[PDB]
Amino acid sequence: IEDISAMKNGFIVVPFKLPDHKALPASLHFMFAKRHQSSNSNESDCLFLVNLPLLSNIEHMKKFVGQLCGKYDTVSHVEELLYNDEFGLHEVDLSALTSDLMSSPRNTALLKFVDAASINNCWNALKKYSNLHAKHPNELFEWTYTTPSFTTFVNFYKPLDIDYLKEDIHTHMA
Amino acid sequence: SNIFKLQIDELLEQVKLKQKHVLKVEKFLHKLYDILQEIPDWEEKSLAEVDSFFKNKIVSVPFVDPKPIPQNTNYKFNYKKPDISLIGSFALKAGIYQPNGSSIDTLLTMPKELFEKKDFLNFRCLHKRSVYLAYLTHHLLILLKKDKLDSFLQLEYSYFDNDPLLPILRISCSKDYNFYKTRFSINLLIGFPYKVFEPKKLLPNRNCIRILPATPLYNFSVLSSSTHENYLKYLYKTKKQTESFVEATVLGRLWLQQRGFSSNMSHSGSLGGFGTFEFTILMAALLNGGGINSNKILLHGFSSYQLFKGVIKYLATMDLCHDGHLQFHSNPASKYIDEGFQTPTLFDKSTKVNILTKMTVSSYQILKEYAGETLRMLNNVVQDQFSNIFLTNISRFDNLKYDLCYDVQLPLGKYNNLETSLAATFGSMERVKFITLENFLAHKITNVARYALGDRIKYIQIEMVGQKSDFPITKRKVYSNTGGNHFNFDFVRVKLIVNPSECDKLVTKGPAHSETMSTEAAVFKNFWGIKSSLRRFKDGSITHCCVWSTSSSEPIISSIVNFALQKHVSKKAQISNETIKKFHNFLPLPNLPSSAKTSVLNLSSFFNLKKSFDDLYKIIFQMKLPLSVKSILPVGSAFRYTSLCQPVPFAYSDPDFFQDVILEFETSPKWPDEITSLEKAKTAFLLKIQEELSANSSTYRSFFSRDESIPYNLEIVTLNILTPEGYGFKFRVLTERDEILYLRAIANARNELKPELEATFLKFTAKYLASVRHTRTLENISHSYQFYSPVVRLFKRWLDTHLLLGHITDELAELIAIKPFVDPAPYFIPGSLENGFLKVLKFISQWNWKDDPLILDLVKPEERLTLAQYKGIQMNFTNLRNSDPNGTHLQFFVASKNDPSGILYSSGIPLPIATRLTALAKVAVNLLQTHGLNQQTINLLFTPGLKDYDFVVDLRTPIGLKSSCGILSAPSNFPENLNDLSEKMDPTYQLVKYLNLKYKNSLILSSRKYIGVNGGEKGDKNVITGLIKPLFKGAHKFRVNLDCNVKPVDDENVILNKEAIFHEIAAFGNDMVINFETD
Repeated sequence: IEDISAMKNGFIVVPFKLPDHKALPASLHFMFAKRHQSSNSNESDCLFLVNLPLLSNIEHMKKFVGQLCGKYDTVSHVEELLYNDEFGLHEVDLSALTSDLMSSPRNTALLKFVDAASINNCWNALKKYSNLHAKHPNELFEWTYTTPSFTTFVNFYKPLDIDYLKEDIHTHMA
Repeated sequence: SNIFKLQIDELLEQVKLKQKHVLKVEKFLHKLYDILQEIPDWEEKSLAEVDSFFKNKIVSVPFVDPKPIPQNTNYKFNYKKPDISLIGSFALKAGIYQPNGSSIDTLLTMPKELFEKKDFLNFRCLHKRSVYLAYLTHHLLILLKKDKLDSFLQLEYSYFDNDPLLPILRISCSKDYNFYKTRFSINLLIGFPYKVFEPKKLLPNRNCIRILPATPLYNFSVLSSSTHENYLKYLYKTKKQTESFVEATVLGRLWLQQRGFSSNMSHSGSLGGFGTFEFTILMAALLNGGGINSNKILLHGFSSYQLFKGVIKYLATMDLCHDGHLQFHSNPASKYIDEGFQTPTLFDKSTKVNILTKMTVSSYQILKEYAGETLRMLNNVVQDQFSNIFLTNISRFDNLKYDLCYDVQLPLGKYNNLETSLAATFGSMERVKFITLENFLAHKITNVARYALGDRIKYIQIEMVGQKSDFPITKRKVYSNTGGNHFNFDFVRVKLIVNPSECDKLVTKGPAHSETMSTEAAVFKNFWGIKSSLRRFKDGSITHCCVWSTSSSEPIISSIVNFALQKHVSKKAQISNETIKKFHNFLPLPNLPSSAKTSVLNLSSFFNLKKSFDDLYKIIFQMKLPLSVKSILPVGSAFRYTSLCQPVPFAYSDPDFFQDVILEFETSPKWPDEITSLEKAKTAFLLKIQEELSANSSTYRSFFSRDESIPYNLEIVTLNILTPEGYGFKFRVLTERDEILYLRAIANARNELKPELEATFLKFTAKYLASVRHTRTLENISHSYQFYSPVVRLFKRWLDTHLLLGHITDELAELIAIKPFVDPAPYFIPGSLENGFLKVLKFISQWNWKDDPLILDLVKPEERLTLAQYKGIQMNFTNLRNSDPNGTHLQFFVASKNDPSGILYSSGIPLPIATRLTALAKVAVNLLQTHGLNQQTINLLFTPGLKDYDFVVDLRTPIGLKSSCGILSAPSNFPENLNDLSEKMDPTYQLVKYLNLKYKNSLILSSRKYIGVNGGEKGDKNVITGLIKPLFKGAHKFRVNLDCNVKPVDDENVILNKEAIFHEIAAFGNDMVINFETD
C-alpha cells in the first residue's frame, strides 16, 4: 500500500530507490517535508527535510535540483545546504561556548529558497511527485550515485596534508 | 566491627531447624537401637566354619587384604551386648541441612572378656569386628523381613570415613513410617573398650606385624575405632565449661565445609581428612592450653567469633607438621615439643593417639595457608567479607580452587600385572606401611610430584576421581574394573597451585658438584638420569641441572610432570591437559623470529617497543622548542602490557599499533584562552616537532591524524612517528589550560547541556589525565601479578568474540580483570591462565550491580585503600544508586584510588551490552558447572554469539590482514607515501562507530574490532550485529524529537525504515559488506 500521500499536518513523503546490493533479493527511502517562514535571515522561506541519507552534501542534492530543473523548468535558486547535522558532530559550539565571540532539530535539514514562486513551485511539484509515486512507484527520477561517500568522507586514515594544516594554523593564529 | 555478630545470629537463623526435622528422626532412632537391644547373643565358633555359615547366605563379610585363612587364624568369635548412647554432631546438636545430607553417629562398644589382650597382630581384631557386624546385619535383614520395612530403607556396606579398613552399615532411604526430607544416612560403627593394654605400644612407631616398619594407619585406626567416647566425655566436660561451644562448632564446621575439608581421610586421594570433631577437640585443647608457659590462649567467658579467631590464629601461626607440635592430655594442659614427625601431629596421654594421622602432610600444608589467608581476610577492619569467609563454596568447581589439573590414566591391567606395569616397588614393607595400593601410590605420586617441582609450585593435591566409598552386599569389597584396573578409582586428578614467579624457569638446579658427590645429588641424578646434567654458567657455578623447551602452547610444567610420570611410576600411563593448549593457542602468536618457542609470561616484544620508544624519547628530548618539553610519557596498552597481538614491527592493521603517548610543556602563561586556538597552538608545537624530526632524524616517518574521540572539539590533531624499529606512536599535547577550560564550559553551558558536556569532560579525563596513573599502576602491578597480562589478553579475545569490546572500554575490562588479582579472596592468586580467566568470569557472573560496588586497591601483596576513603567511595556509590536505582545509564561502578568517582570508565555503555556481559558470564558459569572443562566446552565458550541478536551483516576485506597484523599461521617496510596504510588497515570499527553515533537513539550496532583474532584463519571476516531499542517495539506516530528512520504505511503509524537503512549500510561499505541476514 502506497496511495496515502498526505499526512496529518503538511508533510509530504518523497520516496526514491536504493541501488544494487550483492546479497539482497525494492529498497525504498522516504523523505518528509514541511515548509516554514520567519523574519530572520536563512530560517525564512525554508522547507523542513526529515529522513535524509548518509552525508547528503551539496552537489548531489544539487543534481536532484538540476534534474527537477531539466525536467519541469522550475524556478529554483538553491546552491547551498543548511543545518544538516548528519552524524552528530555539531550540537554544541565549544569555541563560542568558551570564547569571546562567534556567537549567534535532531536529524532534520533546512533547505531554503529565495522566491515565493520557488517555494510554491517546488512544493506543489514535489506534492505531485508524491502522488504519482504513490499510485505508481515504477520509473520515477532516481538517485544517481556517482559516489560522494567514498571520496568526500574517506579521510579517517588519510593523513592531514602538511601545507594545508600549516596555512590553517597560520591564518587562524593571525 | 559491628555487623559480625548480626551475621552470626543471621547465619544461625538460616541454619537452625531443630524440632521438625529431628524429633521423628529420634523416634526412628529409638526404634533402631531398641531393635539392636533385642538382637540376642551368640557363642564360640571358628572361621573355617563361619565361611560355610556365610557360604550361600545373602549376607557377606568385609575384611582387609589379605583375606583370612584358618591356618594362622585359629580364631574365635563371641557376641555380647553393648549399651548405646549418642555421639558427635547429633549429640551436641550441630545438624547441618545440606542438599547432600549429613550423617549421624551410633555406639557399638565392646565388652572385655570376649577377646584377648593381643589385638596387635595382623588385623584379626577388625576381622572379628567385621564378622560381628556381619552377623548383626544378617539378623537385621531378617528383622527387616519380619518387621515389614523392606520396601523403603536400604542397608549398605561402606568404607567408614573413606577408609577401606573400617567397614560400616549405613541405612539410606530409597523411593508415617517412610521418610525422605532431612539429612539421610544412619550408620553402624563399632567401639572397643577404653583400657585394653600396657603403656608402651601405642606410639605409632611400633611394629608387631609380619615381615621394623611402623604401621601408623593401623595403630591409629584401631585406636580411633576403640575410643569414640573419651572424646565426647571431655568434650562434654568442656561443654559444661564454656557457653560458646555450639556456635563455635557450627561456624567452624561450615567454614570447613565451604572450603571442602571433610573428615573422610586424605591418604587415598581426597581433599579433606580434617573435620569438625578434630577441629573441636583441638579447640578444647587450645582452650585448656596452647602455651609453653601454659598460656591458655582462649578464655571461655565470652562469645564465639573471638574463639574462632583464636583457634584459627593458633592453627595458622604455630606449625604442627614439619617441626614439633603442642600435645595435650585430658584425664589437662598443653605443651610444645619440637620433634617433627613428617605428619600433622597432636598427641594425647589419656588416649595416646595421633589424631590428624588420618590427614596428609600435603592437606595440612595447604590447610595451614588456607588458615593464614583467612587470618588475612578477617584481620582487616576496612572491608566486610563475611560472604567470602562463610558463604561461598570455594570447592564446588575443580578449577577456581587449583591452578593446574592433569589426568593420570593408569591402564595397569590387573593386580598381577602391577609387577611389570607399575614402575615403583611392590613389597612387604610398603604394603604393611601403606595399607592399600590406592593410598600407597597416591602418597608416592605426591612425593614424585613434590620432588619434580619443589619451589616451582606452591602446593600439591592428589585425588582419585571416581572413588566410591560404598559397595553392595553382593560383593565382599568394591570390585569394578574401571578405567583399566581393579582398584578404587578410574583415573587420577593431579592438582597444583603454583608459585607464579618460577613457572617457566627452564632450569631446576640440584646441588653443586663436589668430587665425593653428595647424597641428595645422587638422589637428583637417580631421579633424572638421561635428562640430568653437570653444569656451569656465566658466573662459573657448577651444579646439577636439567633443561626444558618453553613453548607458547605447552608450558614446561606439563612436560616435567610428563617426564616424572613416564619414568618413576609407570611407562604406559597417559598425562594430558588439552584445555591448557586450547586456550594457549587461542592466544595470538606474534610474527616474531622463534615465537612458537617463547613462553606466555614473556614480555619481550613489549620491552622491544619500550626500547624503541626510549630512542624516540631521547631524540625528542634533545631538540629545541620555543617552549621546552616538561614530560613526554607513554600511556598506551603496549606500555601497560595489555595488547592482544603483542606488537611485531611493521604491522599496520593492528589497532593497538599506534600507541597513545602524551607530552606536556612548561606552565607557560601564554596559552590562548579559547579551545580551538589552544588545540591549534598545540598542533603548532607538533608541527615544529615534525619538521625538526624530518629535518634531522630522517629515519623516522611522520604524518598527522585528526582525533575524533573527544566530542565537539574538531581540532585535536595528533602526529604519528613511525620508528625504524617498526612501531607507531600517537603523540598528544596536554596543557594546564584544558581541564579548567572544560570546567568553565560546564559552568557557562546551556542548562540542559550540562550532562552532555560532562560526558565530554569524562571522556577527556579518562583519556588524558587519569590514564597516566592508570598505566602507572597497571605497569607497576603486572610484575607482581604475572598472569594478569595473558588473562587480560584472552579476556579481551573472549570479549571480542562476543564483540562487546566496541562498547565496553579497554580500561574497564582491565579493572574487571585486576579484581581477582588485587583481591583474590576467598580463592588464591591465579597461578595459571585458565584459573585467572574463569575467576574473572565467575566474579562477573556472581557480582550484582545495584547493592554492591566494586572498589579495588591496586597494590602489591604484603597506598592501600583506607577506611575513610572506602566509606567515601561507598558514599558516592550510594549517591549514584539513589539518584538512579536500577542502572539506566551508569551500569558498572568500578573504583580505585586512581578514580574515587567510578563514573569515568563506565560511561556511555548501553544496558543491552552491560546485561549481555552479565548474562553471558552467568551462561558461562552455568555451562561450566553443567559439563566441566572440556575441549568442546572451551570451544563453545569462545564461539561467537548465536543468541537473540537481530542483524548479521557479514563482511570481508579485499586482502587478509594477519600477515600485515602480526598473527602468523611479510611486512617489513614503510612505503614512499604514508597513505597506503589506509587501505592496508580495516575500516569496520570506525564505520560502525559512525553508524552507532548517528543511530544512537533508534538502535545500537556492534562489530568485532580485531578482524582476524576471531575471524577465521585467513583473517578476513567480521560481523555487524544491530539491536533495536525496546522503545521501538510498536509503531509510533510521527513527532519531532523521536530520532528514527521512518516508513509510514497509514496516516498515523510509522515503522522502522529497515530495508533502506541496511542497504545504506551496505552502500556505505559495499566493498566490505558482502552479506546481510535478519536473525
